Amino acid sequence: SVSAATINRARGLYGDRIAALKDAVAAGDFKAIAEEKNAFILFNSGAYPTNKAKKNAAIAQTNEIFKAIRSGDKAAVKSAYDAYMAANDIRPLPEINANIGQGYSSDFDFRVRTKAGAIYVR
Amino acid sequence: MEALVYTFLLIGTLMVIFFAVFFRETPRIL
Amino acid sequence: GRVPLWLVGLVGGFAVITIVSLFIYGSYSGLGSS
Amino acid sequence: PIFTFRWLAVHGLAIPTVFFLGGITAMQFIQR
Amino acid sequence: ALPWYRVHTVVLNDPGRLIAVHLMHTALVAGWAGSMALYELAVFDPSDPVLNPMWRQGMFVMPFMTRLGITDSWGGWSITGESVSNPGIWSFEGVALSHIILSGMCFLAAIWHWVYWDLELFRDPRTGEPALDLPKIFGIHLFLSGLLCFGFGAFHVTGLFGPGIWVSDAYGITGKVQPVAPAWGADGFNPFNPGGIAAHHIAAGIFGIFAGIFHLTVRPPQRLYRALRMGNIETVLSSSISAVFFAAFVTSGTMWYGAAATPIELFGPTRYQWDSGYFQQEIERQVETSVSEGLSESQAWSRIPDKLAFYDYIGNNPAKGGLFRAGPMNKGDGIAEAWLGHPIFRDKEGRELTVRRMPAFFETFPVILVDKDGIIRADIPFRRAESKYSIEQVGVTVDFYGGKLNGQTFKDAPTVKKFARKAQLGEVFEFDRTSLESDGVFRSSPRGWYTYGHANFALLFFFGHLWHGGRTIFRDVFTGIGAEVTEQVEFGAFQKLGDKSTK
Amino acid sequence: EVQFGAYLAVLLGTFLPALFLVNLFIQTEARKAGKAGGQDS
Amino acid sequence: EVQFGAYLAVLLGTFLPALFLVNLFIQTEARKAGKAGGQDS
Amino acid sequence: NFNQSVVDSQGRVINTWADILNRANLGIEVMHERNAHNFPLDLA
Amino acid sequence: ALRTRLGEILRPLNAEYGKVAPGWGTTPIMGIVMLAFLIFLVIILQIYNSSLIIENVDVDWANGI
Amino acid sequence: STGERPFSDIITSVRYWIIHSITIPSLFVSGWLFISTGLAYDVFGTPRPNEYFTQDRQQVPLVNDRFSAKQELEDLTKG
Amino acid sequence: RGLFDLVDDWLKKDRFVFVGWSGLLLFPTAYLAAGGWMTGTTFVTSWYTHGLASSYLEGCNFLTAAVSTPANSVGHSLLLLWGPEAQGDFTRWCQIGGLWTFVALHGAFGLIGFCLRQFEIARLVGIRPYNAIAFSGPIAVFVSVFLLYPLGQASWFFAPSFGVAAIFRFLLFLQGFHNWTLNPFHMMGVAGILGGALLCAIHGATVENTLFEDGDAANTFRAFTPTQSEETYSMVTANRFWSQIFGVAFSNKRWLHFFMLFVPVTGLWTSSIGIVGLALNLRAYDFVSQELRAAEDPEFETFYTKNHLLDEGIRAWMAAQDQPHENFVFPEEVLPRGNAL
Amino acid sequence: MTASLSNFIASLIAGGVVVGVIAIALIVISKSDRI
Amino acid sequence: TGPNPNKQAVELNRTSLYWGLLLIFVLAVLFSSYFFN
Ligand code: CLA
Ligand code: CLA
Ligand code: CLA
Ligand code: CLA
Ligand SMILES: CCCCCCCCCCCCCCCC(=O)OC[C@H](COP(=O)(O)OC[C@@H](O)CO)OC(=O)CCCCCCCCCCCCCCC
Ligand SMILES: CC1=C(/C=C/C(C)=C/C=C/C(C)=C/C=C/C=C(C)/C=C/C=C(C)/C=C/C2=C(C)CCCC2(C)C)C(C)(C)CCC1
Ligand SMILES: CC1=C(/C=C/C(C)=C/C=C/C(C)=C/C=C/C=C(C)/C=C/C=C(C)/C=C/C2=C(C)CCCC2(C)C)C(C)(C)CCC1
Ligand code: OEX
Repeated sequence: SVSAATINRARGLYGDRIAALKDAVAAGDFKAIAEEKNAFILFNSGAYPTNKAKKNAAIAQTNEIFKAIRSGDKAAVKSAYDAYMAANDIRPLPEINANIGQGYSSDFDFRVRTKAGAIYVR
Repeated sequence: MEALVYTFLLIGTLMVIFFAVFFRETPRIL
Repeated sequence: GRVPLWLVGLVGGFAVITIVSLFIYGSYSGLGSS
Repeated sequence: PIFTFRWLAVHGLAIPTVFFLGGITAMQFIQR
Repeated sequence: ALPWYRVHTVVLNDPGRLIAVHLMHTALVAGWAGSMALYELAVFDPSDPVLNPMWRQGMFVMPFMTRLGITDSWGGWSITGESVSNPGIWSFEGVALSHIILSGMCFLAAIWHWVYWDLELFRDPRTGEPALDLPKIFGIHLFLSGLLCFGFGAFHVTGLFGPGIWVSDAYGITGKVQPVAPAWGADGFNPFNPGGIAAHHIAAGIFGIFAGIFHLTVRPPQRLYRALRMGNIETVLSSSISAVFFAAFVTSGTMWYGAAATPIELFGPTRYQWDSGYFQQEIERQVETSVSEGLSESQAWSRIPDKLAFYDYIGNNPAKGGLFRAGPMNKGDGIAEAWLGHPIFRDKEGRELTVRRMPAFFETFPVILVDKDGIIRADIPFRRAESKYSIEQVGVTVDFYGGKLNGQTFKDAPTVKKFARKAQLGEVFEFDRTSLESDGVFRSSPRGWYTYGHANFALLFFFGHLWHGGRTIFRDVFTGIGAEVTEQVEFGAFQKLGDKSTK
Repeated sequence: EVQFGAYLAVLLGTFLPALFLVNLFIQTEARKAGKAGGQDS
Repeated sequence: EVQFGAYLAVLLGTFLPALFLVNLFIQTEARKAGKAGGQDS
Repeated sequence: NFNQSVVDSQGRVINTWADILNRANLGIEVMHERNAHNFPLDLA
Repeated sequence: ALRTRLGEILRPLNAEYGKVAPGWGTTPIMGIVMLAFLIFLVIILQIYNSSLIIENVDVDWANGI
Repeated sequence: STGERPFSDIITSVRYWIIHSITIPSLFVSGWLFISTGLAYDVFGTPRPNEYFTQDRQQVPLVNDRFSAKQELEDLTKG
Repeated sequence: RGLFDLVDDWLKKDRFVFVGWSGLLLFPTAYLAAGGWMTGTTFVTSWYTHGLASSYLEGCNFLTAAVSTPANSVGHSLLLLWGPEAQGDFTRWCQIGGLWTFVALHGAFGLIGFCLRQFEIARLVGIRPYNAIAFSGPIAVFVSVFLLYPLGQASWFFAPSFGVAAIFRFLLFLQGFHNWTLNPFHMMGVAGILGGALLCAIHGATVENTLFEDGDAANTFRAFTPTQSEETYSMVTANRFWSQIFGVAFSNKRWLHFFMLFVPVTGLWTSSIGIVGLALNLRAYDFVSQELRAAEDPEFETFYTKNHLLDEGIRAWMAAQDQPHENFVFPEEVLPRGNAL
Repeated sequence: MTASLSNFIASLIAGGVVVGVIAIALIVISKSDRI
Repeated sequence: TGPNPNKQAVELNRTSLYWGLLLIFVLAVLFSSYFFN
């Protein structure tokens, strides 16, 4: 079953795995985008699994990334990669704390050893 | 008022068992 | 005949006991032993 | 009369059992 | 002589009494369909089709009446939210009355065949035995049923002659009985296309005609007539049961999972529309296209229809109730009155908190307030001693949008907790629990109850197939085994199994 | 607080099947008494 | 508002006397069938 | 008691079907006779 | 044995009884039709499961209107 | 009694032990070396005691989408 | 004779294992279902579907190894090897949990092929089909628990896995979430199975103990040949025993042995009706007025309300690690808990 | 025609191969093992 | 019309009464309280 927490998870797992490539837009690491092709594909499958109209929106927003890096215009790559994060709301997980936190309770969660992984042990 | 219905059925089964032991159809060898 | 059955179902029966006792041994060594 | 389906219906079991019990005795030693 | 369980086998040998008995059966069944539908008309409340539909009231017979086109009633009320001056013969009362006529007329016909078993028509020409030629009878009945299936698809669903079929939209806001052009491509096998239902009964009805014409002429071979025992009527029975429970796993499957044949605003939403949050994504999309139009938030939420908010609610699940909770859903939590509002929960940093909704498994799930990335900013503690995330510590504030509680902040920490418990389940409404003395605890839909009874009846009919599938094959040894079997039960001396022509 | 037609559904679900099965017994005892001609017919 | 055990007192006051008088009829029909020896005993 | 028996190379407990079995028992342990207990272990 | 009017009208349909084609009949044709009906049910089972996917066909609530 | 050579006949036969002194140690050591070389780790995709976690992800790797599980399992094992 | 007649002779040839027409359906499917359970419990993981360890290779005993259900991410898909979520690639088909559906869909036709085998033996041997009737119970338990129960729940994830501990929690899954012992369809099932083991213990004991002297050996087992015309236990003596001890006894061997057929079988039917109750979550979970009066009297405790507190122990504590995909994060103040433990 | 469809006909064929390999193998022995 | 060569006697023993009553009364012990709730 598609559910809400399955949408939350692939968004939480791979929204790290899209936004952290801000480091690779800067120098223009052309292999570091090609190694993360499946990150774009699987956030696309998980964040909009029932919504096919926003999914097929995020297909062409992903194609515009790879069409730009195939030519190589580093200006038009960031001009498309800004639009990808600003349409789909890509967000990494920031640091959580004692008041703002509890990322995980089970060790089965997808954020156990992440930087938004903490627990108020008490 | 359903404790009537409960005790009527429990004593109801206890009656049916009493007739089933002592008023049974006996088997005959014949 | 030429080899009796009680020798046969016994070296086979030893081989059950050796391997099943080996299953209890590595229940205490290796993985699954903490 | 070496085939007669009983050779098969024993070796249908017997060849996978010996091959898997050979595996399971290796599982008894594999360590972390 | 006969025990109580063999007591109907007396009518096997007399085919004139089978028809006498099937007519008494079809008089009880249609008598029930008329009398249960009259009972439901006495219970039904037409005053609110929005927040009090038919599935909310525990109507079992009425959704089957309206999905093929009975929308009006003699009391002037329409189920589509209209007002009709003259419904005609075919209303809810007229359909229910027509089954009581048919109950009375099939009752009298049942008596007439039970008195007159001596119809000549049931005799063999060759011998004098009472006999039914089952392959010709099947070819008759298959021709009629395939004709009637074709006429149903071509003239009722496509609406040439008939009124159509209930066809709703994707979210169960609007539906109406309307004709349907049949969908012939792969789109017809999409179950949620009502064009498949028209294209089904046309095409399947065509084969029901031309397989009728086949069985009206071609006689069975010896190989089937001996094996399948077509001179025996119980082979019809066992094979018919197999068709009947096969059809029940299909209907109870497409009930529970939904199809175009069982739409949302008729039987209730499915279970799987709560799981994916099927209506949440429709709420939030219609809000986003309203705030992209330029609207502020408090009138962005007020444009959401109330009926759509009713569907995103836990007490509207089929999987929410229980067995021995009997009656309508309104005996569960009450009559729905009006949508309160959409809570938005904010912390001291102006973030947004959503109470994580409960799955359909849990009768009770706690209150957990998570943000956009699913991290717990707040909860309600069970142990209140060392709790870090209590609402009185985090200072969660409540602000509603739309409904009767539009634009009302709540910084009052008890009431924040009260609306946090309400917002855990469903879109929060206000009810009427005092009308029928409704309890505080949930129920299930006609979608829950239909596939309950039929997934159980299909199981019992699996056993009845094996009983009569067994009794036909072993008709001769049904009363003992003989002494001839003693020779053929031996490992060896017959190189085949039981066959005295061998060795 | 207790549900309502359960007083009906139990007692008519006992007595109407209970009194039915009595009568398949009363039927035979009369039929076996009508068979062997005694003081009863 | 309607009184309570009247749902019981009517339906058990119908069916238990109705099903009783059925069985004095079922008794005779079996007794008259056991008398004249036919296919039934 | 097969709890935390399956351990990887690093040392972290890999969970089995025994662990969700003994996660039921934690659910029944913390609930049974819930005020008769005043002390942490259930010896009595 | 009580001939009626309708008994005589439907008397031909109960004429043959056990009149049987002499062995093997059309059972090769019946088997092929029954094999094609089974393939037809596997296709419906797998479209509906979405274990089989067709172009421009979704398994989802659509707005017939 | 069905026309077969009996079980207590074959199990005592000397010829029976001549074939089976070859094949039974052949299939046992083939079962040993199947995962003494750990080929099942690659055929059944079962993770090694090193391979429950990677350097990058240290979280429990559950599949999240129906259709694209072919891509999801390839990424969780890639690290 | 014809081709089909020669085919019919050779599979119905009497030999050590009877093949039969049903054996064309049984012996492939029953081999693979039993074979896929052995391979899945010795090699294949739960690590990507449940996040567990379930194989002898990873650390499991006989008691904790299991062929495990796939993820909830996959819905009710058939998990075909060629299917749209496996696409060939047996390594990926095992990690997604394809073997569980492989075992459950071949165990389904294996049980069909085994009941059809009981019809085929009973015809040609020439005997009444009451074994095939009595086997329809174990078909009903399989189909309703392993097929009908998941197909009303969210996905195949909620049927139980083929393993020793993995069934044990499905006993405790349906207790906490569904209050499964309280379902009276299950109570009829327990009465059928305990009453079935009752009748196996009675009729075993009374036959052994009303035996006749048929020899001078103190061993009595060697004083029987199967071809005897007489009875080897005194049915009159056995009737006089229980009628005088228990009060009520059998007097037919035909009615007795039907009753030993009837009681375990109709236990499994009525129990399997109720597990189609939970498939769609219509369940006997609470009594209402029993649960009313508790919420207006804090004095009023039953064993019944004691069980509900134990049920929310199972509901709340297990679920964070029961369904890992739904990502339940439970604070420790949220988790219900008694005093000191 | 999709990639999911091309897999399915490949299994209809291979399903008919496995039935076809067995059914030919039954006939060939049963003629040689006549009775 | 005419008398049937079909109609027969229907029987139930004394024990089958006692099974049949104790079936109905004990199912009424089970499924009572569930109906009451
Ligand atoms: C243009 C032609 C055309 C079109 C558009 C359709 C359209 C349709 N047909 Mg089809 N059909 C046609 C011609 C056509 N038919 C013809 C000519 C015939 C021959 C008479 C049929 C015979 C036919 C049958 C027999 C069935 C359909 C069904 C359907 C509907 C599919 C519903 C769905 O998605 O799956 C839902 C249906 C299934 C998934 C069927 C799978 C079969 C069962 C469930 C497999 C399981 C076996 C058994 C029940 C297992 C029990 C135990 C288990 C539950 C544990 C759909 C409306 C089905 C229907 O009525 O659904 C409502 C159906 O059962 N068709
Ligand atoms: C279309 C369905 C159908 C039909 C026509 C028959 C017809 C028949 N069955 Mg049969 N059977 C069926 C389904 C069906 N069965 C199923 C599904 C099962 C599995 C549960 C059985 C199990 C079964 C057995 C085990 C036996 C028969 C027998 C018989 C024969 C005599 C029945 C009799 O006298 O009952 C007498 C029944 C009563 C006097 C009352 C029974 C009380 C029941 C439990 C409650 C009453 C039901 C209630 C009023 C409403 C029903 C609702 C409906 C939706 C089901 C007759 C040929 C007998 C036979 O062949 O003779 C040797 C026999 O031994 N059947
Ligand atoms: C445990 C299951 C079971 C058993 C033992 C029986 C037993 C019997 N059935 Mg039967 N039946 C069943 C289930 C079963 N049925 C189901 C579920 C259906 C509905 C589809 C039927 C429909 C049916 C009919 C219509 C008839 C019988 C008949 C019979 C009797 C004759 C033997 C015969 O030909 O069997 C039937 C043969 C089988 C059950 C073989 C099944 C093997 C299939 C072909 C495997 C196919 C694989 C599958 C399609 C893979 C794809 C699915 C996957 C994607 C999930 C016998 C009593 C006949 C009868 O009563 O004679 C008087 C008869 O006319 N059956
Ligand atoms: C007769 C025994 C038998 C039966 C009933 C089944 C039944 C099944 N197997 Mg299976 N299997 C068998 C033997 C059997 N198997 C054997 C011996 C093996 C070892 C090789 C396997 C290996 C196997 C695997 C590896 C898998 C299955 C799977 C399946 C299931 C899905 C079937 C499906 O969707 O395809 C439907 C197939 C058919 C209906 C074929 C029937 C024959 C057709 C009608 C003939 C058509 C031929 C014709 C030329 C085609 C025309 C095409 C042309 C126009 C191009 C089903 C339960 C899958 C499964 O369980 O998923 C979890 C799966 O992945 N099987
Ligand atoms: C000191 C003694 C202590 C025990 C004394 C009382 C216990 C006696 C129990 C008898 C009642 C059952 C007889 C009914 C039925 C009866 O009359 O059976 C009588 C029956 C006799 O059968 P025959 O062999 O005569 O069969 C004739 C057949 O041909 C029918 O066609 O005996 C049985 O078949 C075995 C009985 C098993 C006994 C069934 C026990 C069921 C337990 C009851 C559950 C209790 C409910 C309690 C609710 C609170
Ligand atoms: C005679 C006549 C008439 C009348 C009619 C009538 C009046 C009818 C009615 C009828 C009816 C009124 C019927 C109904 C019936 C009912 C029924 C038939 C029921 C059923 C039941 C059953 C079947 C059971 C059920 C159940 C239960 C209870 C429980 C649960 C389960 C079940 C569901 C199973 C007229 C005038 C027209 C004409 C002339 C003649
Ligand atoms: C899935 C699959 C498949 C299948 C597979 C198979 C078929 C397998 C087989 C399997 C088998 C068939 C297995 C077997 C094994 C066995 C074992 C491994 C055993 C063990 C042993 C033991 C351990 C024993 C025990 C015991 C007993 C019994 C008694 C006494 C005690 C003792 C303990 C000694 C194939 C490839 C086709 C393809 C597709 C996929
Ligand atoms: O009482 Mn019944 O539960 Ca056997 O642990 Mn100690 O005691 Mn009481 O606590 Mn825990």
